[PDB]
Amino acid sequence: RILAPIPSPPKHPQYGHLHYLAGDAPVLNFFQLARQIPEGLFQLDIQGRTLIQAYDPNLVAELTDERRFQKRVHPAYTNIRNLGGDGLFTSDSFEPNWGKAHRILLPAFSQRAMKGYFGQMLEVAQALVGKWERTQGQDVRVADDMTRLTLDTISLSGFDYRFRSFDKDELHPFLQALARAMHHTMTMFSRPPVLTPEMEEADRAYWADIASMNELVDEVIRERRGHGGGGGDLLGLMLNATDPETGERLSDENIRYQVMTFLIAGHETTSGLLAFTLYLLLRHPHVLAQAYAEVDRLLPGDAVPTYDTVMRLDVIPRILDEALRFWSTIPNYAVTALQDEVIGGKYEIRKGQQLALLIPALHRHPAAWTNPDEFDIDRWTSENRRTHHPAAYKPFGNGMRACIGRQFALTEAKLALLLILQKFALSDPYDYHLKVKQSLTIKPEDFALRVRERRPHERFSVPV
Ligand code: HEM
Repeated sequence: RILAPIPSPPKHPQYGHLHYLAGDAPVLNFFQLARQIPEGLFQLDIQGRTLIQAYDPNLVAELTDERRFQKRVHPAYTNIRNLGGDGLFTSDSFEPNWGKAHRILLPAFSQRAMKGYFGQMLEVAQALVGKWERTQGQDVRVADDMTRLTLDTISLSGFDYRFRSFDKDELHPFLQALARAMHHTMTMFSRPPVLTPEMEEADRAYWADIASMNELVDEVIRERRGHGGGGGDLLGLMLNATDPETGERLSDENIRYQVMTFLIAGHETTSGLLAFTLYLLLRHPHVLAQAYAEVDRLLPGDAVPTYDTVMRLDVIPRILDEALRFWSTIPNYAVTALQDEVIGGKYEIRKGQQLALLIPALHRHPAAWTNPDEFDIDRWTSENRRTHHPAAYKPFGNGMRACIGRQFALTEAKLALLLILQKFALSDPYDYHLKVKQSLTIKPEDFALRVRERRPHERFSVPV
Protein backbone atom coordinates (compact mmCIF):
# COMPACT_ATOMS: atom_id res chain seq x y z
CA ARG A 1 0.00 0.00 0.00
CA ILE A 2 2.71 2.49 1.05
CA LEU A 3 5.19 -0.09 2.31
CA ALA A 4 6.74 -3.50 1.32
CA PRO A 5 4.57 -6.56 0.36
CA ILE A 6 5.11 -9.99 2.06
CA PRO A 7 6.89 -12.29 -0.48
CA SER A 8 4.67 -14.94 -2.20
CA PRO A 9 6.12 -17.75 -4.44
CA PRO A 10 3.89 -18.61 -7.55
CA LYS A 11 3.81 -22.07 -9.21
CA HIS A 12 1.69 -22.64 -12.39
CA PRO A 13 -2.09 -22.43 -12.95
CA GLN A 14 -1.81 -26.19 -12.39
CA TYR A 15 -2.00 -26.66 -8.60
CA GLY A 16 -1.23 -23.25 -7.01
CA HIS A 17 0.27 -22.84 -3.54
CA LEU A 18 -1.73 -26.00 -2.61
CA HIS A 19 1.18 -28.33 -3.53
CA TYR A 20 3.12 -26.89 -0.55
CA LEU A 21 0.40 -28.40 1.68
CA ALA A 22 0.38 -32.04 0.40
CA GLY A 23 2.50 -34.76 1.98
CA ASP A 24 3.15 -36.23 5.37
CA ALA A 25 4.90 -33.10 6.73
CA PRO A 26 4.05 -29.78 5.08
CA VAL A 27 6.14 -27.93 7.67
CA LEU A 28 9.15 -29.48 5.89
CA ASN A 29 8.02 -27.99 2.53
CA PHE A 30 7.74 -24.63 4.33
CA PHE A 31 11.29 -25.19 5.62
CA GLN A 32 12.53 -25.78 2.08
CA LEU A 33 10.93 -22.50 0.98
CA ALA A 34 12.41 -20.60 3.96
CA ARG A 35 15.95 -21.57 2.96
CA GLN A 36 15.49 -19.76 -0.38
CA ILE A 37 13.82 -16.55 0.93
CA PRO A 38 16.23 -14.79 3.34
CA GLU A 39 13.85 -11.85 3.83
CA GLY A 40 12.65 -13.47 7.07
CA LEU A 41 9.05 -14.42 6.18
CA PHE A 42 6.83 -15.52 3.30
CA GLN A 43 3.13 -16.05 2.50
CA LEU A 44 1.08 -18.71 0.64
CA ASP A 45 -2.19 -17.70 -1.12
CA ILE A 46 -4.13 -20.95 -0.40
CA GLN A 47 -7.78 -20.92 -1.56
CA GLY A 48 -9.91 -18.90 0.93
CA ARG A 49 -7.01 -18.11 3.34
CA THR A 50 -3.50 -16.56 3.63
CA LEU A 51 -0.75 -18.31 5.69
CA ILE A 52 2.29 -16.20 6.77
CA GLN A 53 5.42 -18.08 7.94
CA ALA A 54 7.94 -16.00 9.87
CA TYR A 55 11.44 -17.12 10.83
CA ASP A 56 13.90 -14.21 10.95
CA PRO A 57 15.00 -13.93 14.59
CA ASN A 58 14.23 -10.19 14.74
CA LEU A 59 10.84 -10.61 13.04
CA VAL A 60 10.19 -13.39 15.57
CA ALA A 61 11.29 -11.23 18.49
CA GLU A 62 8.57 -8.93 17.18
CA LEU A 63 5.96 -11.72 16.89
CA THR A 64 6.91 -12.82 20.41
CA ASP A 65 5.70 -9.46 21.79
CA GLU A 66 2.48 -10.39 23.56
CA ARG A 67 1.60 -6.66 23.56
CA ARG A 68 1.01 -7.01 19.76
CA PHE A 69 0.64 -10.72 18.81
CA GLN A 70 -1.00 -13.38 21.01
CA LYS A 71 -2.24 -16.97 20.95
CA ARG A 72 -5.82 -17.20 19.71
CA VAL A 73 -8.03 -20.28 19.95
CA HIS A 74 -10.17 -19.40 16.90
CA PRO A 75 -9.36 -20.90 13.70
CA ALA A 76 -6.35 -23.06 14.47
CA TYR A 77 -7.31 -24.73 17.76
CA THR A 78 -11.08 -25.00 17.23
CA ASN A 79 -11.09 -28.69 16.30
CA ILE A 80 -8.64 -29.94 18.91
CA ARG A 81 -10.90 -28.10 21.39
CA ASN A 82 -13.53 -30.77 20.70
CA LEU A 83 -11.65 -32.75 23.34
CA GLY A 84 -9.41 -30.10 24.88
CA GLY A 85 -12.36 -28.15 26.17
CA ASP A 86 -11.46 -24.90 27.94
CA GLY A 87 -8.39 -26.50 29.45
CA LEU A 88 -5.00 -24.77 29.31
CA PHE A 89 -4.11 -25.77 25.77
CA THR A 90 -7.33 -25.02 23.85
CA SER A 91 -8.65 -21.79 25.49
CA ASP A 92 -8.02 -18.04 25.24
CA SER A 93 -6.24 -16.39 28.17
CA PHE A 94 -9.29 -14.21 28.82
CA GLU A 95 -11.65 -17.17 29.46
CA PRO A 96 -12.16 -17.57 33.21
CA ASN A 97 -11.03 -21.18 33.37
CA TRP A 98 -7.67 -20.42 31.70
CA GLY A 99 -6.53 -17.91 34.30
CA LYS A 100 -7.93 -20.17 37.01
CA ALA A 101 -6.29 -23.38 35.72
CA HIS A 102 -3.01 -21.56 34.99
CA ARG A 103 -2.78 -20.00 38.49
CA ILE A 104 -3.58 -23.40 40.11
CA LEU A 105 -1.39 -25.72 38.03
CA LEU A 106 1.68 -23.52 37.42
CA PRO A 107 3.23 -24.44 40.81
CA ALA A 108 2.47 -28.15 40.36
CA PHE A 109 4.52 -28.05 37.14
CA SER A 110 7.49 -26.09 38.54
CA GLN A 111 10.94 -27.62 38.70
CA ARG A 112 10.43 -27.96 42.47
CA ALA A 113 7.35 -30.13 41.90
CA MET A 114 9.31 -32.58 39.70
CA LYS A 115 10.93 -34.50 42.55
CA GLY A 116 7.43 -35.54 43.66
CA TYR A 117 6.69 -37.10 40.23
CA PHE A 118 10.09 -38.81 39.94
CA GLY A 119 8.86 -42.03 41.58
CA GLN A 120 6.16 -42.50 38.95
CA MET A 121 8.45 -41.45 36.09
CA LEU A 122 10.94 -44.09 37.22
CA GLU A 123 8.27 -46.75 37.46
CA VAL A 124 7.24 -46.22 33.85
CA ALA A 125 10.86 -45.96 32.61
CA GLN A 126 11.72 -49.26 34.28
CA ALA A 127 8.68 -50.88 32.68
CA LEU A 128 10.02 -49.77 29.29
CA VAL A 129 13.51 -51.08 30.04
CA GLY A 130 11.89 -54.39 30.99
CA LYS A 131 10.07 -54.73 27.69
CA TRP A 132 13.27 -54.12 25.75
CA GLU A 133 15.22 -56.57 27.95
CA ARG A 134 12.52 -59.20 27.30
CA THR A 135 12.75 -58.54 23.54
CA GLN A 136 16.50 -58.23 22.85
CA GLY A 137 17.25 -59.09 19.23
CA GLN A 138 13.72 -58.09 18.20
CA ASP A 139 12.84 -54.93 16.28
CA VAL A 140 12.12 -52.17 18.82
CA ARG A 141 9.37 -49.89 17.53
CA VAL A 142 10.79 -46.59 18.75
CA ALA A 143 7.91 -44.20 18.11
CA ASP A 144 5.46 -46.68 19.61
CA ASP A 145 7.48 -47.51 22.66
CA MET A 146 8.10 -43.83 23.42
CA THR A 147 4.37 -43.17 22.94
CA ARG A 148 3.76 -45.89 25.50
CA LEU A 149 6.38 -44.49 27.90
CA THR A 150 5.03 -40.94 27.92
CA LEU A 151 1.31 -41.77 27.72
CA ASP A 152 1.78 -44.02 30.78
CA THR A 153 3.87 -41.44 32.65
CA ILE A 154 1.43 -38.60 32.08
CA SER A 155 -1.52 -40.82 33.07
CA LEU A 156 0.24 -42.03 36.23
CA SER A 157 1.33 -38.52 37.27
CA GLY A 158 -1.83 -36.95 35.98
CA PHE A 159 -4.58 -38.94 37.55
CA ASP A 160 -2.81 -41.94 39.13
CA TYR A 161 -4.08 -44.38 36.51
CA ARG A 162 -1.82 -47.22 35.39
CA PHE A 163 -2.44 -48.28 31.81
CA ARG A 164 0.36 -50.88 32.07
CA SER A 165 1.22 -50.35 28.45
CA PHE A 166 4.36 -52.46 28.51
CA ASP A 167 2.55 -55.64 29.66
CA LYS A 168 0.80 -56.37 26.37
CA ASP A 169 0.95 -55.20 22.75
CA GLU A 170 -2.66 -53.91 22.87
CA LEU A 171 -3.27 -50.49 24.41
CA HIS A 172 -6.05 -50.02 26.97
CA PRO A 173 -9.39 -49.26 25.33
CA PHE A 174 -9.17 -45.65 26.71
CA LEU A 175 -5.89 -45.00 24.95
CA GLN A 176 -7.14 -46.65 21.77
CA ALA A 177 -10.07 -44.21 21.96
CA LEU A 178 -7.70 -41.29 22.58
CA ALA A 179 -5.74 -42.38 19.50
CA ARG A 180 -8.80 -42.60 17.21
CA ALA A 181 -10.16 -39.29 18.53
CA MET A 182 -6.87 -37.42 17.94
CA HIS A 183 -6.55 -38.71 14.37
CA HIS A 184 -10.13 -37.82 13.50
CA THR A 185 -9.44 -34.35 14.92
CA MET A 186 -6.51 -33.94 12.55
CA THR A 187 -8.53 -35.05 9.50
CA MET A 188 -11.43 -32.68 10.35
CA PHE A 189 -9.38 -29.77 8.92
CA SER A 190 -9.85 -31.04 5.35
CA ARG A 191 -13.67 -31.03 5.24
CA PRO A 192 -15.20 -31.71 1.77
CA PRO A 193 -18.64 -30.00 1.99
CA VAL A 194 -20.46 -33.09 0.61
CA LEU A 195 -20.39 -35.60 3.52
CA THR A 196 -19.73 -39.20 2.45
CA PRO A 197 -21.76 -42.03 4.11
CA GLU A 198 -18.68 -43.15 6.09
CA MET A 199 -17.81 -39.58 7.22
CA GLU A 200 -21.14 -39.10 9.09
CA GLU A 201 -20.65 -42.40 10.97
CA ALA A 202 -17.01 -41.46 11.60
CA ASP A 203 -18.41 -38.42 13.37
CA ARG A 204 -20.86 -40.54 15.36
CA ALA A 205 -18.04 -42.80 16.55
CA TYR A 206 -15.92 -39.70 17.21
CA TRP A 207 -18.27 -38.21 19.77
CA ALA A 208 -18.82 -41.73 21.16
CA ASP A 209 -15.04 -42.04 21.76
CA ILE A 210 -14.90 -38.61 23.35
CA ALA A 211 -17.83 -39.72 25.57
CA SER A 212 -16.15 -42.96 26.65
CA MET A 213 -12.98 -41.11 27.66
CA ASN A 214 -15.01 -38.43 29.46
CA GLU A 215 -16.69 -41.37 31.24
CA LEU A 216 -13.54 -43.03 32.58
CA VAL A 217 -12.14 -39.74 33.82
CA ASP A 218 -15.47 -38.64 35.31
CA GLU A 219 -15.50 -41.91 37.23
CA VAL A 220 -11.93 -41.57 38.53
CA ILE A 221 -12.92 -38.10 39.81
CA ARG A 222 -16.14 -39.35 41.40
CA GLU A 223 -14.34 -42.24 43.11
CA ARG A 224 -11.53 -40.16 44.56
CA ARG A 225 -13.73 -37.29 45.80
CA GLY A 226 -15.58 -40.14 47.55
CA HIS A 227 -12.30 -41.23 49.22
CA GLY A 228 -11.61 -37.64 50.43
CA GLY A 229 -9.74 -36.39 47.32
CA GLY A 230 -6.26 -35.10 48.08
CA GLY A 231 -3.93 -37.50 46.28
CA GLY A 232 -0.33 -36.38 45.63
CA ASP A 233 -1.23 -36.20 41.94
CA LEU A 234 -2.18 -33.51 39.40
CA LEU A 235 -5.80 -34.71 39.77
CA GLY A 236 -5.46 -34.90 43.53
CA LEU A 237 -4.20 -31.33 43.47
CA MET A 238 -6.99 -29.95 41.26
CA LEU A 239 -9.71 -31.51 43.42
CA ASN A 240 -8.66 -29.32 46.39
CA ALA A 241 -6.56 -26.32 45.33
CA THR A 242 -8.29 -22.93 45.24
CA ASP A 243 -7.38 -20.10 42.85
CA PRO A 244 -5.18 -17.45 44.61
CA GLU A 245 -7.36 -14.67 43.06
CA THR A 246 -10.93 -16.05 42.71
CA GLY A 247 -10.85 -18.22 45.89
CA GLU A 248 -12.94 -20.91 44.15
CA ARG A 249 -11.95 -24.36 42.92
CA LEU A 250 -11.89 -25.76 39.43
CA SER A 251 -15.21 -27.27 38.32
CA ASP A 252 -15.44 -31.01 37.71
CA GLU A 253 -15.84 -30.44 33.98
CA ASN A 254 -12.77 -28.24 33.82
CA ILE A 255 -10.72 -30.83 35.71
CA ARG A 256 -11.65 -33.53 33.23
CA TYR A 257 -10.59 -31.14 30.47
CA GLN A 258 -7.24 -30.45 32.12
CA VAL A 259 -6.63 -34.21 32.36
CA MET A 260 -7.53 -34.70 28.70
CA THR A 261 -5.29 -31.68 28.07
CA PHE A 262 -2.31 -33.29 29.77
CA LEU A 263 -2.79 -36.30 27.49
CA ILE A 264 -3.21 -34.34 24.22
CA ALA A 265 -0.40 -31.89 24.75
CA GLY A 266 2.02 -34.06 26.65
CA HIS A 267 2.27 -37.41 25.01
CA GLU A 268 3.21 -37.01 21.31
CA THR A 269 5.39 -33.95 21.93
CA THR A 270 7.53 -35.76 24.52
CA SER A 271 7.58 -39.11 22.75
CA GLY A 272 8.68 -37.32 19.57
CA LEU A 273 11.46 -35.60 21.47
CA LEU A 274 12.66 -39.07 22.48
CA ALA A 275 12.21 -40.71 19.05
CA PHE A 276 14.19 -37.91 17.44
CA THR A 277 16.86 -37.89 20.13
CA LEU A 278 17.54 -41.58 19.60
CA TYR A 279 17.72 -41.08 15.84
CA LEU A 280 20.20 -38.23 16.31
CA LEU A 281 22.44 -40.18 18.68
CA LEU A 282 22.39 -42.93 16.06
CA ARG A 283 23.51 -40.50 13.36
CA HIS A 284 25.91 -38.59 15.65
CA PRO A 285 27.43 -41.53 17.51
CA HIS A 286 30.30 -39.62 19.06
CA VAL A 287 27.72 -37.64 21.03
CA LEU A 288 26.11 -40.97 21.94
CA ALA A 289 29.50 -42.12 23.23
CA GLN A 290 29.64 -38.96 25.37
CA ALA A 291 26.21 -39.87 26.74
CA TYR A 292 27.29 -43.45 27.48
CA ALA A 293 30.25 -42.05 29.45
CA GLU A 294 28.02 -39.71 31.46
CA VAL A 295 25.71 -42.61 32.31
CA ASP A 296 28.67 -44.77 33.35
CA ARG A 297 30.02 -42.06 35.65
CA LEU A 298 26.73 -41.43 37.43
CA LEU A 299 24.93 -44.83 37.13
CA PRO A 300 27.52 -47.63 37.33
CA GLY A 301 26.52 -51.22 37.86
CA ASP A 302 22.85 -51.69 38.56
CA ALA A 303 22.60 -48.41 40.43
CA VAL A 304 19.05 -47.06 40.58
CA PRO A 305 18.85 -43.32 39.90
CA THR A 306 17.26 -40.63 42.04
CA TYR A 307 15.92 -37.23 41.20
CA ASP A 308 19.30 -35.96 42.36
CA THR A 309 20.94 -38.11 39.71
CA VAL A 310 18.93 -36.65 36.82
CA MET A 311 19.69 -33.19 38.17
CA ARG A 312 23.46 -33.79 38.11
CA LEU A 313 23.34 -34.72 34.42
CA ASP A 314 25.16 -32.57 31.84
CA VAL A 315 25.54 -34.30 28.48
CA ILE A 316 22.02 -35.71 28.39
CA PRO A 317 20.27 -32.35 29.11
CA ARG A 318 22.25 -30.57 26.40
CA ILE A 319 21.64 -33.44 23.99
CA LEU A 320 17.95 -32.87 24.68
CA ASP A 321 18.07 -29.09 24.15
CA GLU A 322 19.99 -29.42 20.89
CA ALA A 323 17.62 -32.17 19.74
CA LEU A 324 14.74 -29.79 20.39
CA ARG A 325 16.56 -27.26 18.19
CA PHE A 326 16.84 -29.70 15.27
CA TRP A 327 13.36 -31.22 15.55
CA SER A 328 11.09 -29.26 17.84
CA THR A 329 8.03 -31.45 18.00
CA ILE A 330 5.39 -28.71 17.75
CA PRO A 331 6.84 -26.91 14.75
CA ASN A 332 4.33 -24.45 13.41
CA TYR A 333 2.25 -22.82 16.08
CA ALA A 334 0.77 -19.46 15.13
CA VAL A 335 0.40 -16.13 16.93
CA THR A 336 -2.56 -13.93 16.03
CA ALA A 337 -2.41 -10.12 15.43
CA LEU A 338 -4.22 -8.15 18.18
CA GLN A 339 -4.25 -4.95 16.10
CA ASP A 340 -3.08 -3.99 12.59
CA GLU A 341 0.73 -3.93 12.93
CA VAL A 342 3.91 -3.28 10.90
CA ILE A 343 6.81 -5.71 11.42
CA GLY A 344 10.49 -5.09 10.81
CA GLY A 345 9.28 -1.61 9.94
CA LYS A 346 8.58 -3.26 6.59
CA TYR A 347 5.49 -5.48 6.31
CA GLU A 348 1.76 -4.95 6.69
CA ILE A 349 -0.17 -7.24 9.09
CA ARG A 350 -3.97 -6.77 9.17
CA LYS A 351 -5.75 -7.31 12.51
CA GLY A 352 -6.55 -10.98 13.13
CA GLN A 353 -4.04 -12.52 10.70
CA GLN A 354 -2.19 -15.65 11.78
CA LEU A 355 1.63 -15.54 11.78
CA ALA A 356 2.94 -19.11 11.96
CA LEU A 357 6.37 -19.39 13.59
CA LEU A 358 8.37 -21.66 11.28
CA ILE A 359 10.31 -23.19 14.17
CA PRO A 360 12.51 -25.38 11.88
CA ALA A 361 13.83 -22.36 9.96
CA LEU A 362 14.16 -20.25 13.11
CA HIS A 363 16.15 -22.91 14.99
CA ARG A 364 18.41 -23.38 11.98
CA HIS A 365 18.50 -19.77 10.78
CA PRO A 366 22.18 -19.02 10.08
CA ALA A 367 21.77 -15.45 11.35
CA ALA A 368 21.42 -16.83 14.89
CA TRP A 369 23.17 -20.21 14.70
CA THR A 370 26.68 -20.43 13.30
CA ASN A 371 26.74 -23.70 11.35
CA PRO A 372 22.96 -24.09 11.64
CA ASP A 373 22.70 -27.62 10.19
CA GLU A 374 25.28 -29.27 12.45
CA PHE A 375 24.71 -30.96 15.86
CA ASP A 376 26.70 -29.32 18.72
CA ILE A 377 25.66 -30.11 22.34
CA ASP A 378 28.25 -27.52 23.44
CA ARG A 379 26.05 -24.69 22.07
CA TRP A 380 24.10 -25.20 25.29
CA THR A 381 26.60 -24.73 28.14
CA SER A 382 26.17 -21.97 30.68
CA GLU A 383 28.46 -19.54 28.84
CA ASN A 384 27.59 -20.33 25.22
CA ARG A 385 23.88 -20.41 26.08
CA ARG A 386 24.05 -16.70 27.03
CA THR A 387 25.33 -15.95 23.50
CA HIS A 388 22.11 -17.13 21.68
CA HIS A 389 19.61 -14.79 19.97
CA PRO A 390 16.88 -14.13 22.55
CA ALA A 391 13.98 -14.94 20.20
CA ALA A 392 15.40 -17.82 18.16
CA TYR A 393 14.86 -20.82 20.50
CA LYS A 394 11.13 -21.35 21.02
CA PRO A 395 10.58 -25.11 21.39
CA PHE A 396 8.14 -24.58 24.29
CA GLY A 397 6.07 -21.63 23.01
CA ASN A 398 5.96 -18.05 24.16
CA GLY A 399 5.05 -15.89 27.09
CA MET A 400 1.87 -16.46 29.06
CA ARG A 401 1.08 -19.27 26.58
CA ALA A 402 4.36 -21.15 26.95
CA CYS A 403 4.29 -24.87 27.69
CA ILE A 404 3.50 -25.47 31.35
CA GLY A 405 4.84 -28.98 30.98
CA ARG A 406 8.35 -28.14 29.93
CA GLN A 407 9.98 -29.30 33.15
CA PHE A 408 7.79 -32.41 33.19
CA ALA A 409 8.78 -33.51 29.68
CA LEU A 410 12.47 -32.69 30.19
CA THR A 411 12.76 -34.64 33.42
CA GLU A 412 10.83 -37.57 31.92
CA ALA A 413 13.14 -37.62 28.87
CA LYS A 414 16.36 -37.17 30.85
CA LEU A 415 15.31 -40.17 32.95
CA ALA A 416 14.35 -42.21 29.87
CA LEU A 417 17.69 -41.62 28.10
CA LEU A 418 19.58 -42.24 31.34
CA LEU A 419 18.03 -45.66 32.00
CA ILE A 420 18.15 -46.76 28.35
CA LEU A 421 21.81 -45.87 27.90
CA GLN A 422 22.66 -47.47 31.25
CA LYS A 423 21.33 -50.84 30.16
CA PHE A 424 21.41 -51.03 26.33
CA ALA A 425 23.75 -50.87 23.36
CA LEU A 426 21.88 -49.46 20.36
CA SER A 427 22.09 -50.74 16.78
CA ASP A 428 20.55 -49.51 13.57
CA PRO A 429 19.76 -52.72 11.67
CA TYR A 430 18.00 -51.22 8.63
CA ASP A 431 19.77 -47.94 7.70
CA TYR A 432 16.86 -45.94 9.00
CA HIS A 433 16.03 -43.11 6.62
CA LEU A 434 14.31 -40.43 8.68
CA LYS A 435 10.64 -40.11 7.73
CA VAL A 436 8.70 -37.32 9.45
CA LYS A 437 4.91 -37.47 9.91
CA GLN A 438 3.02 -34.33 11.03
CA SER A 439 -0.30 -34.24 12.93
CA LEU A 440 -0.62 -31.88 15.92
CA THR A 441 3.06 -32.76 16.31
CA ILE A 442 5.87 -34.10 14.05
CA LYS A 443 7.55 -37.46 14.71
CA PRO A 444 9.73 -40.24 13.14
CA GLU A 445 7.44 -42.87 11.59
CA ASP A 446 8.94 -46.31 10.98
CA PHE A 447 12.03 -46.19 13.27
CA ALA A 448 13.40 -49.56 14.31
CA LEU A 449 16.51 -50.06 16.44
CA ARG A 450 17.81 -53.20 18.20
CA VAL A 451 19.28 -53.40 21.75
CA ARG A 452 21.69 -55.71 23.54
CA GLU A 453 22.30 -55.71 27.26
CA ARG A 454 25.63 -53.98 27.92
CA ARG A 455 28.31 -56.38 29.22
CA PRO A 456 30.08 -55.34 32.49
CA HIS A 457 33.40 -54.95 30.68
CA GLU A 458 31.74 -52.49 28.23
CA ARG A 459 30.89 -49.91 30.92
CA PHE A 460 33.22 -46.89 31.16
CA SER A 461 33.21 -46.94 34.95
CA VAL A 462 35.90 -47.44 37.61
CA PRO A 463 36.10 -50.97 39.12
CA VAL A 464 34.72 -51.95 42.53
C1 HEM B 1 9.09 -31.97 24.73
C2 HEM B 1 7.82 -32.02 25.13
C3 HEM B 1 6.90 -30.80 24.91
C4 HEM B 1 7.09 -29.78 24.06
C5 HEM B 1 8.22 -29.55 23.02
C6 HEM B 1 6.00 -28.86 24.26
C7 HEM B 1 5.83 -27.69 23.55
C8 HEM B 1 4.75 -26.84 23.67
C9 HEM B 1 4.45 -25.69 22.83
C10 HEM B 1 5.28 -25.15 21.63
C11 HEM B 1 3.32 -25.14 23.27
C12 HEM B 1 2.67 -23.88 22.65
C13 HEM B 1 1.43 -24.31 21.88
C14 HEM B 1 0.78 -23.08 21.30
O1 HEM B 1 1.05 -21.93 21.75
O2 HEM B 1 -0.04 -23.28 20.37
C15 HEM B 1 2.85 -25.91 24.40
C16 HEM B 1 1.71 -25.67 25.14
C17 HEM B 1 1.29 -26.42 26.21
N1 HEM B 1 1.87 -27.61 26.61
FE1 HEM B 1 3.63 -28.44 26.01
N2 HEM B 1 5.17 -29.36 25.24
C18 HEM B 1 5.71 -30.55 25.66
C19 HEM B 1 5.25 -31.39 26.63
C20 HEM B 1 4.20 -31.13 27.44
C21 HEM B 1 3.77 -31.91 28.57
C22 HEM B 1 4.46 -33.21 29.08
C23 HEM B 1 2.71 -31.27 29.09
C24 HEM B 1 1.85 -31.73 30.29
C25 HEM B 1 1.70 -33.06 30.50
C26 HEM B 1 2.43 -30.11 28.27
C27 HEM B 1 1.41 -29.21 28.46
C28 HEM B 1 1.17 -28.07 27.72
C29 HEM B 1 0.11 -27.10 28.00
C30 HEM B 1 -0.92 -27.21 29.16
C31 HEM B 1 0.16 -26.12 27.09
C32 HEM B 1 -0.78 -24.87 27.03
C33 HEM B 1 -0.13 -23.74 27.85
C34 HEM B 1 -1.12 -22.71 28.38
O3 HEM B 1 -1.98 -22.29 27.55
O4 HEM B 1 -1.02 -22.31 29.61
N3 HEM B 1 3.37 -30.05 27.27
N4 HEM B 1 3.76 -26.94 24.61
